[PDB]
Amino acid sequence: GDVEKGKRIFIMKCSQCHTVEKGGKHKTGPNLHGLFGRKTGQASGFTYTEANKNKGIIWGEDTLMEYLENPKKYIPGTKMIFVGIKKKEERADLIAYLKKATNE
Ligand code: HEC
Ligand SMILES: [Cl-]
Ligand SMILES: [Cl-]
Repeated sequence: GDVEKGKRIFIMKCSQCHTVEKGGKHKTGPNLHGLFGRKTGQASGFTYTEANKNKGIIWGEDTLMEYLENPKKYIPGTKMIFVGIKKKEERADLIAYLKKATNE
């Protein structure tokens, strides 16, 4: 995906509730640093729903592609009230940005 396009998508659609940098603050949603390769519900210091803790998947490109299309379909009962991104290329670009930004 296109990291530069994905950053803009993140800012427009996600930054209201999320940070990505190491040591970044929790907002309505958790800081996302270290997301890839981690089970759901594991950001340090954030209180998740039981639903997000129970999901028991590992975040990576494929599981994010699915989640971000329709969050409540993937994790029923989640407190992330976000409609989703319908277009696959936009999800891919966002996820490429996340893969970079949450790993530095
Ligand atoms: C507020 C209105 C949000 C917006 C907009 C987005 N997210 Fe979110 N997210 C939010 C909350 C409250 C939570 C916790 C959910 C719970 O049920 O406890 C989350 C969670 C995520 C997760 C899962 C994190 C984990 O399991 O550690 C991810 C991967 C995530 N959010 C990503 C994300 C992205 C990329 C967004 C823009 C497209 C986005 N969220 C919007 C709140 C909100
Ligand atoms: Cl709960
Ligand atoms: Cl991956």
